[PDB]
Amino acid sequence: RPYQEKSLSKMFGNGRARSGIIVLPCGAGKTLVGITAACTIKKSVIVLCTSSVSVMQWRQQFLXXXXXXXXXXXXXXXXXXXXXXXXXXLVVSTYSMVANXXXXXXXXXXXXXXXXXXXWGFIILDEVHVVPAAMFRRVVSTIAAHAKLGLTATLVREDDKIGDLNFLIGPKLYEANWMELSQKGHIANVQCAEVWCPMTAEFYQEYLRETARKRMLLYIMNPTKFQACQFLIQYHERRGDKIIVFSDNVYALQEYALKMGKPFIYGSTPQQERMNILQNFQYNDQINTIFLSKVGDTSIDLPEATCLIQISSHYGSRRQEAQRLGRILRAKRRNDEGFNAFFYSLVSKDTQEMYYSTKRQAFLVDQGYAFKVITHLHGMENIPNLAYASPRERRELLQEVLLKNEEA
DNA sequence: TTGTGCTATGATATTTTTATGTATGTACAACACACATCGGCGTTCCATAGCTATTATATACACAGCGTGCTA
Repeated sequence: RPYQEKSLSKMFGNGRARSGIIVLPCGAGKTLVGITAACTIKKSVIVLCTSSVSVMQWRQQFLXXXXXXXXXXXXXXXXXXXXXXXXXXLVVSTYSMVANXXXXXXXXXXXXXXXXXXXWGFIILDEVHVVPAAMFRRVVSTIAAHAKLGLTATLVREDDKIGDLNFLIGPKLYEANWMELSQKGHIANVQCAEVWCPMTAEFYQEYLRETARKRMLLYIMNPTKFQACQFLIQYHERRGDKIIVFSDNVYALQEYALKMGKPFIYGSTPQQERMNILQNFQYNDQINTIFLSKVGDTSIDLPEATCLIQISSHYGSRRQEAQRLGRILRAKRRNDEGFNAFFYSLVSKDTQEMYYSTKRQAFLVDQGYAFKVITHLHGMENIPNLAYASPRERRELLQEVLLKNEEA
């Protein structure tokens, strides 16, 4: 990819003594850039990752290059260990395993052999936006190499600590514009859209009488959000496109999941059921609407479903939802003549959550994506299958929300 | 004088996910007495070769049955 050689030209310029951060999309090949840099340096390279799936991907890249089984390419994890050799090495480690404090499973010595014997020379950190934390400062404080590299896709955080990475690892060298990359490769056009649904009177006065995170249980459970949600679901099913529903709250995800009758993936869920739901979403055309929480978004991103719906949200964590949204957008690439990606933000008027979703839309403006407002698409008035459209169901839902407030 | 409001820290309240020690399900073999071993056939069809009854005649000998005399 041209931008990858545009990033490698900086390494080809000076050669020795260099450190910086390279911003590349998730769908791009930053791991290939790490492989090329590993071929240019030829030394013990350590790749800092947070999940085993990324370790398996880096191992697959090592297989795409050459060798992995002979005593040279090592693997560090809490399950097994593998030997290494000087002058050339490729190993992937976990942040929580290298960090620690005093808990030990007779494996911290195996890491202190890679760090004690001084077999290093190249540092690779996956997702640098997570570095602003004490454990990563300890990791950097326990390592020292000749060349450092930071592979990440985003860096927008409101912790005011992203600027420290300019001296902890190095200043950002190349930031690729996702619009020009969309022109190089169709990574699904980004259509940002907020749905403005009216707010009922009872949920408005009860919403004002509530506060903190409890008023979210009155912002999400609005009947017009169920009507507009069903209208968007039936609309996308009529267009023949799969639907992914995001929710920062597990309770709302279970409510919409059970009321819509679709599979759901949330916390404390068996992994076999998660894999079954994933296979049903990949193969079965009857399941075109999945309800995914943060566990289903951080662990895996699927290239299907051009329809992304956002209902639940948390205060301040708008940039993280923009990063996950960006992961689902960049995950969809196949060079199509159309390829229209639709992001809907179900927001209710006069609520305290839309005013942060606007900050998320500001993050979506900083990336160059297109944003437009949507009050209501004509067609919901012709859907007799809408729930909570009658005053009876609205009063019953009001009583259910009041009971939910009495439980919390 | 006493009550009320913002900066900042202090503490208090949520959320996701790594491995870990204990629990649960499932193998394995296996220990040492409990026990074991040892000894100083019936039934039917076809080709085969022997084997059945008879006599003309002499000789002599034994065996079973019948016709006639005597007396009680």
